[PDB]
Amino acid sequence: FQPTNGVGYQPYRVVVLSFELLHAPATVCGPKKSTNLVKNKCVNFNFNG
Amino acid sequence: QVQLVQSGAEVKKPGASVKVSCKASGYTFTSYAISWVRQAPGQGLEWMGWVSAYNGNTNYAQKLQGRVTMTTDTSTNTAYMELRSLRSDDTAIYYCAIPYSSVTFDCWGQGTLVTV
Amino acid sequence: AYTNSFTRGVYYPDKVFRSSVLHS
Amino acid sequence: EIVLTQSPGTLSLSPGERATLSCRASQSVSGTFLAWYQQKPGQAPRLLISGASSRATGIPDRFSGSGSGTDFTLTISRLEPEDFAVYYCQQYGSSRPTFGQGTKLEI
Repeated sequence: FQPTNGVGYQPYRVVVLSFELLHAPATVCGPKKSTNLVKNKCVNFNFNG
Repeated sequence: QVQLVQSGAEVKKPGASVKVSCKASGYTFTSYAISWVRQAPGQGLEWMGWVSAYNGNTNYAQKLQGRVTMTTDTSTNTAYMELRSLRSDDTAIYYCAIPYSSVTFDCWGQGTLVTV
Repeated sequence: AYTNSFTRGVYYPDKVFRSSVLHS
Repeated sequence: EIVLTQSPGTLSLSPGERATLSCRASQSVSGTFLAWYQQKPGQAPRLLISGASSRATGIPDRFSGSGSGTDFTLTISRLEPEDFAVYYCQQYGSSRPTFGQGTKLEI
């Protein structure tokens, strides 16, 4: 790591997010407001992804 | 917890040579490269040179080239600095320094005054 | 000494519910 | 080589008021590749700001640094009695890093 060298050699911080899907009940998800559930009609639902 | 104790002050005649040591402890000596800075009394700081503690690759200053030489003892976790053919105005407080948690400036030593 | 383990050690392989079906 | 000049060698100010320091460069320096130094009398120099905007650990919020390219400025909002020391500017954008000559604050 040289700070006096060419730019393609200077250190970069990399974080890799690896996702395991279907492996267990879903627990990590974004801020989405929920609503009440309506029965006996075809509705476009989203249950834990 | 990190402490660096350098060698004592030196008084010498013009043209001679001087070597200054600095012992290191509390960190992996090989992991952080060492840096040397000179500061004459009343003047500013001037960087002296670099030597990595892993492989020993070299990058000296043009002004001081042909007179300065750093070596490190990994077993004793101690850094050295050899300087030959001194002149009068080179009388200064000599610091050893490794960057830790900072790009530069970390761990400046207690200083060694070489009087020529 | 050794014994023979008969019809043992079966567990739910995938935690997904299935019924009235044969799954490999 | 890039040379540094700080316009005020010493600033005589009563504690409580506004102080400003300058330190410019001759050839352009990346903003990230910068730091700022405070060297107490008889103690090793201490990094006040690095990255030309970001403080180090244990630095009071009264300090702050800014600037990019060649011209750089250090800000001190409130002068406390212990703050009276010497301050060094340093850039390490390319090859040899060059340090400052220092600026003293007087009561």
